[PDB]
Amino acid sequence: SYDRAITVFSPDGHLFQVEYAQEAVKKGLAAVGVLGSDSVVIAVEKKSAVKLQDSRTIRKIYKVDANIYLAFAGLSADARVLINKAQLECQRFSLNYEDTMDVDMLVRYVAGVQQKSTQSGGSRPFGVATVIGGFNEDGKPHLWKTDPSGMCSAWRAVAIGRHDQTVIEYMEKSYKDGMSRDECVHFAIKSLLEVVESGSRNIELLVLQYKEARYLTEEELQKFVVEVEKEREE
Amino acid sequence: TTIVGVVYRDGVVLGADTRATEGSIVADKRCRKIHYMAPNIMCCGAGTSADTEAVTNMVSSHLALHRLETGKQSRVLEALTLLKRHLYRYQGHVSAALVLGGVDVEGPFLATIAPHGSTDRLPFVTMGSGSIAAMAQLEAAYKDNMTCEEAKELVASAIRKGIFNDPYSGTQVDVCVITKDKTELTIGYDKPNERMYPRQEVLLPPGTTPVLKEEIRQL
Amino acid sequence: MAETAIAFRCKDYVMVAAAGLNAFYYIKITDAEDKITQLDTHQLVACTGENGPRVNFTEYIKCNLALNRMRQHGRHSSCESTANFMRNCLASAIRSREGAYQVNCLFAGYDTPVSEDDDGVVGPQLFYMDYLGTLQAVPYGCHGYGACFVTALLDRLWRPDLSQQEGLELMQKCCDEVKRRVIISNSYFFVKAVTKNGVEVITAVH
Amino acid sequence: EYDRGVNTFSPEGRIFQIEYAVEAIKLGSTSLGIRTPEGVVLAAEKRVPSTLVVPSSMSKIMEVDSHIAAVMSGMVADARILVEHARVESQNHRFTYNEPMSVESCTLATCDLSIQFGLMSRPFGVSLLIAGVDEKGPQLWQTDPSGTHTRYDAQAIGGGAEAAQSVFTERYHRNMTLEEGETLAVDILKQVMEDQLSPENIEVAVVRADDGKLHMYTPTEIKAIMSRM
Amino acid sequence: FDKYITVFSPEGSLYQVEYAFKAVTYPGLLTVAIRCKDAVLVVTQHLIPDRLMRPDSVTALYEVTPNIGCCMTGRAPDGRALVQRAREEASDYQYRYGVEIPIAVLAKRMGDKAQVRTQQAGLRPMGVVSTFIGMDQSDQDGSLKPQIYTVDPAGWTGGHIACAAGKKQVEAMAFLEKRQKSTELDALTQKEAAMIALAALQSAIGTAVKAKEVEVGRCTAANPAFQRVPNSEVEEWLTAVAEA
Amino acid sequence: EAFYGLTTFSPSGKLIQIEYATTAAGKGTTALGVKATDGVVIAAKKKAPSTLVDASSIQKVFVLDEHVGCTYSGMGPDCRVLIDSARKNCQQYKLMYNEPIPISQLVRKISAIYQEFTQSGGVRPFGCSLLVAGVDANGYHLYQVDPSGTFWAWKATAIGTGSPDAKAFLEKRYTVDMELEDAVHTALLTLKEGFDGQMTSENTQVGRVVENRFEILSVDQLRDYLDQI
Amino acid sequence: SHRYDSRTTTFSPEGRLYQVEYAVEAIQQAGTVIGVCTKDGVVLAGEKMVPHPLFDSESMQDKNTSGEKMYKIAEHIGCSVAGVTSDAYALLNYARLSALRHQYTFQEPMAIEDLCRILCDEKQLYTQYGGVRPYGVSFLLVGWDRYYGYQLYSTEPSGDYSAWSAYAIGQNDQVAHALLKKDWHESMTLEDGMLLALRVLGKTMDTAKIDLDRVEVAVMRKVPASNIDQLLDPFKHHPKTTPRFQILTRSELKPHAERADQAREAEEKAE
Amino acid sequence: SIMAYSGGSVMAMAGKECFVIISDNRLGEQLKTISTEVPKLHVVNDSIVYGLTGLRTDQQTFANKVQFRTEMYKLREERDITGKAFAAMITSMLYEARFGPWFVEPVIGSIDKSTGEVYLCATDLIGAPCEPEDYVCAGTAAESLHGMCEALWRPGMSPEELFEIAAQAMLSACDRDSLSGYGAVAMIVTKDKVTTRLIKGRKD
Repeated sequence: SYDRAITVFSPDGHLFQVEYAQEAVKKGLAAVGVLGSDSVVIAVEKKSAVKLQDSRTIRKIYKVDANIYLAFAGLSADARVLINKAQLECQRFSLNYEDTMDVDMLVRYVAGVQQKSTQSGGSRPFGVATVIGGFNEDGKPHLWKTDPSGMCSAWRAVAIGRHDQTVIEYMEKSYKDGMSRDECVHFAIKSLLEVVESGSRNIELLVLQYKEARYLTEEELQKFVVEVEKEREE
Repeated sequence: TTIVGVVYRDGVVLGADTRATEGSIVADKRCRKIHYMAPNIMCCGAGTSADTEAVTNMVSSHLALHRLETGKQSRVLEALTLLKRHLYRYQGHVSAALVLGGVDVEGPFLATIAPHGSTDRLPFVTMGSGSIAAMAQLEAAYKDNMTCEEAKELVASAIRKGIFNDPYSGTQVDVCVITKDKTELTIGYDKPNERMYPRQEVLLPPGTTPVLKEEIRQL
Repeated sequence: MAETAIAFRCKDYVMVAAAGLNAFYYIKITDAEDKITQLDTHQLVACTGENGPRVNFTEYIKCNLALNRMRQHGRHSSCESTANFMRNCLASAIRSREGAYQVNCLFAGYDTPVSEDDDGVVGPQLFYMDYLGTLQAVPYGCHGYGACFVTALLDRLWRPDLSQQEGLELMQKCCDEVKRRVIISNSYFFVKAVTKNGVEVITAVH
Repeated sequence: EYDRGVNTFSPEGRIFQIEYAVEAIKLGSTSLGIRTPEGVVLAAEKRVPSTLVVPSSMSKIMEVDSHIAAVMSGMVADARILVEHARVESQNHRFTYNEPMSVESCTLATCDLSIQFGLMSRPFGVSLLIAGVDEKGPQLWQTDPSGTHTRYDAQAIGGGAEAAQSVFTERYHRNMTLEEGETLAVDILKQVMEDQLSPENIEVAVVRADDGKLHMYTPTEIKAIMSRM
Repeated sequence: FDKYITVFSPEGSLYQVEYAFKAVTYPGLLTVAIRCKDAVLVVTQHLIPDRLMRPDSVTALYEVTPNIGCCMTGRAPDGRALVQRAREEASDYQYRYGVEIPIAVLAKRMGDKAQVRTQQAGLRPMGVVSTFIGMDQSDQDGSLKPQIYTVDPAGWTGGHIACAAGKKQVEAMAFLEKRQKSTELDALTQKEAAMIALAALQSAIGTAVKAKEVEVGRCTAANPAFQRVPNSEVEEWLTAVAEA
Repeated sequence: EAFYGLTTFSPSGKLIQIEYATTAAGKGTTALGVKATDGVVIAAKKKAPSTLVDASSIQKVFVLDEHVGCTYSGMGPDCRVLIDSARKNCQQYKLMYNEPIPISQLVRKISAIYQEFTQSGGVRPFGCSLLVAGVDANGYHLYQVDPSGTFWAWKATAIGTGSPDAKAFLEKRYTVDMELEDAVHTALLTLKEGFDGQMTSENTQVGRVVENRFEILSVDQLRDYLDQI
Repeated sequence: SHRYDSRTTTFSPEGRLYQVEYAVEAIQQAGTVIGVCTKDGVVLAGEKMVPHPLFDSESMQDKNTSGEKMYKIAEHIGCSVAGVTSDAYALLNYARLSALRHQYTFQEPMAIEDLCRILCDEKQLYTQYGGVRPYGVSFLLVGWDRYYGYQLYSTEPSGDYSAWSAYAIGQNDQVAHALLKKDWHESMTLEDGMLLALRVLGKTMDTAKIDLDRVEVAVMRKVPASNIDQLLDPFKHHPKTTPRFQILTRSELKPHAERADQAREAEEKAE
Repeated sequence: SIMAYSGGSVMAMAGKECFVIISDNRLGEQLKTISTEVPKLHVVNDSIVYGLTGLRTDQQTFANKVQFRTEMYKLREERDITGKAFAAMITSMLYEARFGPWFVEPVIGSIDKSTGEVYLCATDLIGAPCEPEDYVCAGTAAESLHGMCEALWRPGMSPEELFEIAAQAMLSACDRDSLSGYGAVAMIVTKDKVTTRLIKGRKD
């Protein structure tokens, strides 16, 4: 088997392959997560809406288990692999422990797969950050992020992809605890529009409440984009 | 099953009966038990039909391949070694029992391979459930430097002893003659069993059997 | 064999019943182990045999179905799919190191249009499986010591077009015959049906 | 950077990837450890990248076992791996010998995973401090990416380390109380941190000699330390 | 970048294989082989400059099987290794088929072995030219015909009537081509052949050879086993060359 | 033990090692093939380096099975690899289906081996092209396989050195009506075009697919065709 | 040997994977393929290479299983490839087995999007593990399943894939996209899609008329089911219609190509 | 016996440019009948049909393996498998499993579409073929089916005559086998035409 060492320290302490995976995640589409009282909101940029892509709904927020949902930024195909692994892990877990996987457990599994790939000979890192959101089987909502180094962290709100840090600086200023469902969706839409152009056909947005996951219809979303783009003039 | 080989002045004759049983029922009255192995080598088999077919095919194929590598004619002793090595490895579980006969540059070559992978090169041989009956006609009549006809008659005679005395053997005698130049296989060299009452056409005219449904489909 | 399961399918439902008994040699532990496992919204499997196998087999299927429904954006597998997956899993096991899953199933489902494009079979489906991975569509079937009493009773009484109510009545005669004639107390039966509207538990029969 | 394979020695007798992994530990958040006869103290700069982070989630101090804690500096994800192995090893020890693993034995078994690189593409870019209490009383060790453990009485790792080894040299005596230790810990962090030291910005834990159990200071109890200074 | 690994150059050539051919001539030894009607001979130089080296200990002639000799020309230890592999091949073949490996098959298998080293990276091609000689039974009459098969570092295998490898392999060949326009080489006698071989060796290396500076190997229809020809008899051929 | 790939994409999208292998495979001597209504002929130059080579021992045309043959250009020993594998495949197929492998399936199998050596680690591609000619239930066939692993059915073609010109000359003389006597005549005429020196039944080899079998012409049979050109 | 490793699965400094970028360059060199997803079927129209007069047919007995650009993966799944042809055949064989393993296990047709994920997982692998080069191939898959109806995906060497209503891979894909943008709509017949597929294909390869010699067309559509053998499994349901992948003979395609000359003559009148 | 557990019998016979293959319909676990609507025939293509007998789970498994193989064949090869290949293939598959066999016993009928040459082949469970010219058969009622086919079968029958003697034979024999019955399904296969017929039998 090919087991050359791909990820290695350079002189000044850095792991270039991991810095470059992270560069691939800064080129990816933005995604944003917001945590309210009883809701997690995951919102992602879509690439645009060319008249050619299938008008059948393709989700860019992925379901990992009943209770857990994952957005990503970076290489689509890497992401798809991570997600399949995550999906398969949550089932392995149900199957071993009967209980459903806590979100944090799922996140740690994923981050470990990411970390593992910065240290496995033969492989480059996944060039993927993830936002992961969901509720445990105790009504507590969570929101996490993984980066390609394999580091995860829980957040009250978060952004990944292009201009992540512009968006995170924005959100630090505004964000309050104990938002409502509707204030969450607002806050997420607001935050995304810091970097996305229109709010028309280039935002998918998912709302997670204990035991109920629901994507905004393109209509429900547009009442929120007007309600928000009208608040950006001021 | 009764197979037989003899060496004669110019070559080898093999012979076989043709009854393929299953259990105590004749599944096929007229199967071929004399397998092609090479242009100058044939095999007959006895034992477990499936094992015999697998093994001869495998070796036949290997020798075909080996013949393209080497450009030469297959040697009967390569055939034999491939067979015995294979059978030996399966410790009898591959219950093929072969008579192998060919003619190579070194002359006629007749041999038995037993399922455990022993060989015995000899001037006449038998295998199969009919083997003892047939062997007795060979011991009684074999001689060195038989003419081809002498050899065929004797091989047929020996196979008839199995056909008529072994239950597992029957129908008719097939023989194969192998000379340096060519391999002439002759099905029904002896047919000593016609049927003695002509079949009685039982008349069953269309619509005789009650049908419930029918689907026809054209092509 | 100690725990009898029964099923049959009419035009608009498939109804499945299975004995609560859980035993340990002769010691009756409960008459209330539900051995009818719902696998999906319109698919359930009445499964009989030792808890070990029965639970591991059913939990495997239930997971793999669930997995596959993720990796397929929320779409329900057809009942024939699921049954073939179960069959292949059983079958594979009889030639495995571990050995046959000693369980016998009735797999019942109701197939609804999965989309606008689905030209597929609509309605109730019922399959008889055995631990070796035999798999046969049947209009009714049974496993267990009562299996034969009931099977002959259904051959007598079942019609393809029973109402949901005639079905409860008929299932009750089935359960009752198993109590009348099997030495093993199958005192309580769980009963469920699948319809266009999913799995309903049925408490009117036991 | 792939010019030299990863098992290569420099002309000074150092393996290059090890020296580089060490360089990565100087980019890390400062962590530190103080042996006292009353117990050990670990303290870490959390160094969160945002107020939006939930600080419990960026846990630079980790229970290895009831009596052992570790605190990393460098690549956190790499540290999660080592601590998972320590946890497994510490628990295998209880399993097998029905007693708590010594702290040294634990540190060893965590270095036993760091030797492995050629297997692991590269070394872990992580230094741990592993405080604990066993039969020989409170103890503090340091792993490096070399795989070389080293018992210490006080130590820092991270960007701080040089400034914090100044302060230990002056103020650390082998005979301080657990409260004077807590205090010196938090002092050092105040001095070397980038940010303003607040009760959420840091993480403090102690393994007390008396019970031999590890307590993670809540933000409250860390204020109770900042109080007296 | 292509000069050091077994990938193609832009001209479509494998440098490391070409350079392996230079390893064949680098030692400065020449070998010649030749078949006559009922024998085949291989003559190789056997140079022992070191007075203290033990002549009988160094050789480029090797029994592969009793009926196949070979002469390796080139990097000696690479030759020794091919011989081991040949030997293994020959022995695995006897085990599998119950018969001694025909020499054209052995050559072919050794060409396969070499070819592999030219297509899989990081295995150095063996820098030798292998020359197997032996008799070969015909399927028509059962008569033994003599054979010379080479294999080279590219894996190119060939049968020959006569062949030279090593330093001045060109001037040796040129001499034999020239002597093949006169006579028919497969109608010669083991003597007339050996004379031609020895004369070709002498022409090429620009010197007269003595017996102890060559070593000669032979197979004959009469005695098919491969045998080192004794010096007495090589002396007599060398005498027969200087005269006529 | 080298497992990295040697063939890789280059900034224009080309796989350069494969272009070079293709260059190598057109440096052989000329081989060509002509399909006809009732057979196929393939024919190659055997340009022996010297007269001292036993030309009987040089094989440029090969039986793969009773019904199918090949010849090749470019590097002989690379081709010997392909031929060995193709012979095996023919036989594996008979063992399975107890029929002869159809040429289409055979060539796809060859194509696949070539492709593996364009992607698998450690190996360079094959530097030879094949013609494969044979007869199956779909009739007579003639295919070219290149080192890319690409293959083409042809009615006539030529690989190796004189090949552009040989192809040009086959374009003229080829007719869809052609019978096999004329095909051979055309094949041999086409070789002769770019042949330095006399053609003999020694320095040329010819294979024909006729009826249901492939055979390499004897020197006797080939001499009768070379007396009519 | 490690000095000579070209490090195919490494990132470059902008998080780019060069071997995958360059596989894409290889694909933009390939014969154009157009796909158009209607509601009566899917159409693939591809540029064959220029037909030398000495090319033969393979004389295959089944005309619809493969052509030069178009291959059937299963009864319900077809594809067309652009890029390194031999890589295609490796993958195509993989996709065939996958679809049939799915059918082994579940006894129903694999859905198009799962076949597609399987395929692209196989590609993604080579961009991450293994130190060899990626598959230099782009599919257009088409087919029909009960979940989503007619579908048309396209894959890339990275392993990403996307669903489309219409799309193009190969040579002048940017140009062909722009032209499908303008002329695709949601309510096309099959004939309309076949037209659109040819108008675009003929517009990208710069021909006055469509050059029947240089064009292959395949269609994936549902047709009446013939071999309902219902006495043989009584309980099994057999749908009235079933998907069929069809490659058009030169003659079946002649009308549709004339009809696209006529809508290229009637678009040079307005000018 | 494992080969008898699931019950079922199959039989194929040749006529002039046609064959009939026929199965009974029962599926059992020993003496328990589970279904009376389980014909054991599979259609590979217009010219090949086969039946399996033996342990039903293995019939199912193996038939599915055969359908993978055959569909794969048809894609790779772009033609229909022929009965000789088909039977060789099967034999191969069964023999792979020689040391842990599939408990099935296939019975294959086929007709070359051109010629009209008819090929029957039955195999034991490890894949020894039996390629007679008349009729082959397998399953629980196999002794009796040989009885009947010997008696009734003659050379050069036409589809109809051949159907009648196939059906009488399958039914007469199945009426003497506890594990086979509930009438039969039969496919008559000519060059031009396939005809399936469900035949009425006893309900015991």
